[PDB]
Amino acid sequence: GIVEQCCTSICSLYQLENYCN
Amino acid sequence: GIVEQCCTSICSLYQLENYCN
Amino acid sequence: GIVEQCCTSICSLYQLENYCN
Amino acid sequence: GIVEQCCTSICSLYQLENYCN
Amino acid sequence: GIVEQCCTSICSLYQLENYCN
Amino acid sequence: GIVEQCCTSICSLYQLENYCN
Amino acid sequence: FVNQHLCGSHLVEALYLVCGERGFFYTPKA
Amino acid sequence: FVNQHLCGSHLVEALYLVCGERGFFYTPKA
Amino acid sequence: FVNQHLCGSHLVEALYLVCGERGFFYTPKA
Amino acid sequence: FVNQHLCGSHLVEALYLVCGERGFFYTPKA
Amino acid sequence: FVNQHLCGSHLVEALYLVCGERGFFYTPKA
Amino acid sequence: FVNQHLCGSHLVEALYLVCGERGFFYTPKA
Ligand SMILES: [Co+2]
Ligand SMILES: [Co+2]
Repeated sequence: GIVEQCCTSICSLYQLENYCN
Repeated sequence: GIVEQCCTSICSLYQLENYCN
Repeated sequence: GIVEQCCTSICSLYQLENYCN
Repeated sequence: GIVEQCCTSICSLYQLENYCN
Repeated sequence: GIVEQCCTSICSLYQLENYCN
Repeated sequence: GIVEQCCTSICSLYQLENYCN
Repeated sequence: FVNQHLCGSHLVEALYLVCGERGFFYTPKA
Repeated sequence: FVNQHLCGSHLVEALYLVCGERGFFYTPKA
Repeated sequence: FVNQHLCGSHLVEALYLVCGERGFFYTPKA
Repeated sequence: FVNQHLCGSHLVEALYLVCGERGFFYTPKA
Repeated sequence: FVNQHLCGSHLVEALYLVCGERGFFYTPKA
Repeated sequence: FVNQHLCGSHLVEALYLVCGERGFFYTPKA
């Protein structure tokens, strides 16, 4: 998922917004 | 919710686990 | 500066990027 | 010790309570 | 103790080293 | 630079003071 | 109790710690 | 904004910054 | 907005996050 | 509570959360 | 001085930084 | 003071502690 991706790879802040409420 | 319980009031770690999935 | 804008007032992340090199 | 264990391995919060005063 | 010295008052890093083992 | 050194190796706090304003 | 106030990012740090692999939700409006 | 390498609690910090007020869900694969 | 206050070390955490590889400057007197 | 993988300052954060008020001793092997 | 207040978990972060491998004790009742 | 192994945001935390008030510049090689 996102947890995994940002840590093994990279992720953007806009990808993180997909986890806001 | 959590903010009222643990930041405006105070809460244990036990209580923090009410917000675990 | 940044302290007045984002800590005494409030600022977006957009605004925080005014302090990027 | 505990420093080493939680980092090389894993450790529980109840193991950490052994370091409170 | 440390809380009075560095959080209620203010303390240097020099002073913080009084709490090193 | 310093970013790189403290992370790949080690760095002292006095080396970090070279980055204060 | 003598329990401390956890606010902001320290409140999400504490949920990460407690919940870890179970995941958690942080919903200030709840 | 720059891409991020975020592990552990560093990713909860970035979520908390990104979602603010809305809050977020932290849901590790497991 | 409903934007939160970022102070101290949380303000530099947030600049690191936003700016990352571009670097940033933190100048409270500015 | 979940098991923890805590290195560096992350372990001091977890101690500070766990012991609160009592305080703690941080004593790395060395 | 213009020294800032270090509280809570930022106070233990700062002791970790200063003391590191020597270890430290954090005792708010002291 | 002890030597430091500081990566990522941990190095911005150490700069913020070291320079305080003066502020600092965070300038990763890139
Ligand atoms: Co804080
Ligand atoms: Co880290």
